[PDB]
Amino acid sequence: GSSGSSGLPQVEAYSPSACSVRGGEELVLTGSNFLPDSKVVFIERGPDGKLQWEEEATVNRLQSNEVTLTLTVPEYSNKRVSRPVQVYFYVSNGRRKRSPTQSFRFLPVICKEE
Repeated sequence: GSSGSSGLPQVEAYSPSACSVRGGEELVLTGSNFLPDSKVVFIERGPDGKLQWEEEATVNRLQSNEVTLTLTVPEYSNKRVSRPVQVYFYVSNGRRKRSPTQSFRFLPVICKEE
């Protein structure tokens, strides 16, 4: 065994690229080195300088796998927004090992609805 990897969670791709502030959708995270205990939490930056957001999202283990992470996009603090918000998320694996933050954004539905 050589110095290759450190059992760290990787994120190849993620879809849908974006979603509505409402969420309540099925988000699939493509990658590898995933664990059945890993968690997916979202974060939000404030006009103060520090970010603080605790929102848990349902995780479907049945769909998720060693190289798959399926969860239910959580609800954004502010839903009645006329403008989209840029947010990020990561995966918690272990104590030191973690995943990189992905560039996400919530689009308003008040105007653009299906």
